[PDB]
Parts: sequence; structure tokens; C-alpha cells
Amino acid sequence: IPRPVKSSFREGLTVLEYFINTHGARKGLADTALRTADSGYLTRRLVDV
DNA sequence: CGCCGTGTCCCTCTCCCTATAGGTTAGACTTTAAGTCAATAC
Repeated sequence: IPRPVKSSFREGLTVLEYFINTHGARKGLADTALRTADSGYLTRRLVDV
């Protein structure tokens, strides 16, 4: 996002900067959740082989 | 005229009432194993 956020968490974010941060936060959380299953399947296949 | 590669698509796997005939059980009668007492001997 080319804006970008220009406030630290000590100064306190504005409304739009926080709303922009929420994108990446939720994306990372969901990506981690799917990465667990990916790692599990890789482990199972390598164990079988 | 006669056969072979490439492409697309489909599919699969993963994360009512009546009438007859026959079998079943429940219920009571007489018999039997069972619980009981009284006298006795060592």
C-alpha cells in the first residue's frame, strides 16, 4: 500500500493506518493456519517414504 | 488412403377392514424336594 503508515504504536495509529494494518495481520494469521496443514502433510509423506 | 500427437473435457482423489388356521403363554391342579420338631442314645 503506497500511503504508507507513518505512526508508531507508541504515538498511536490513526483510523486509516490501523485499518490498513488489519489487512496484513489477518492475512498472516490465516496463512499460518494453512501452513500448519501443509507442514503436517509434508511430514506424513516424508515419514512414509 | 492410411495411421499417429496435441488439445479439451470429464472424472476422481486430497486438504383400510374381514375371515381362517395355527402357534404361544398364563394360569391352575398334584407331586416332590425342602424346611421343621419331638424324642433319644452315647
